[PDB]
Amino acid sequence: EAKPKFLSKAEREAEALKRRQQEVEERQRMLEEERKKRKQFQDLGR
Amino acid sequence: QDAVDYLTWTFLYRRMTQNPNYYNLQGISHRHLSDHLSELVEQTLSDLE
Amino acid sequence: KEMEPLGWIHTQPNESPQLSPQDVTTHAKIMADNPSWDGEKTIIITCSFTPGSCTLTAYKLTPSGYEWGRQNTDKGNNPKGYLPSHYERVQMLLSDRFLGFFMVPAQSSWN
Repeated sequence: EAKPKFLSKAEREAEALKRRQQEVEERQRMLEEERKKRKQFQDLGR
Repeated sequence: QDAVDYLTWTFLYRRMTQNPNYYNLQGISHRHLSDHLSELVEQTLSDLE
Repeated sequence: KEMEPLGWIHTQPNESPQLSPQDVTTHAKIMADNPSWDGEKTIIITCSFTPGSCTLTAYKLTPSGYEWGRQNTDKGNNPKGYLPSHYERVQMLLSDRFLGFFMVPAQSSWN
């Protein structure tokens, strides 16, 4: 919030790992959504 | 923690919220500011030790 | 990796009122070969060298045109089964408010 707390290096790297896992999960989800959209276009044109 | 609090008094800390890139910072967010402060203080303490 | 492909832009020696079979088949082939090329966001931008001017026109490939291009194999000027329903015009405009950049090959040139 306002006051900046201290974070140990282990906690910081764990948080970074969690963030990167989150974003890779969201990237995979968006890739799957793109696959769904592409299938929709393909079977609409087919 | 008291070291970070002490840094919260320096003029440096004020500018790490308006001109962060000057200090190798990558964001004015509270996360970024706290992380940079912790890294700097830890580096200095390690070197002193 | 932060931007989404939007198609391709190519020049034309002279203006024509329709998207050519060559352009449609090339677009369809690229889209079929590469899954990232969504057929609803990609387009073709044609720059035609009209007398003392460059006329820019934007075209979008409909699903019927996508199927016809992906199946076609004739590279002649008038292949069979090409119809004006395969493409549609999409709104394109210029802007002075932001700047884009270029990306060229590393080891060699482009031409």
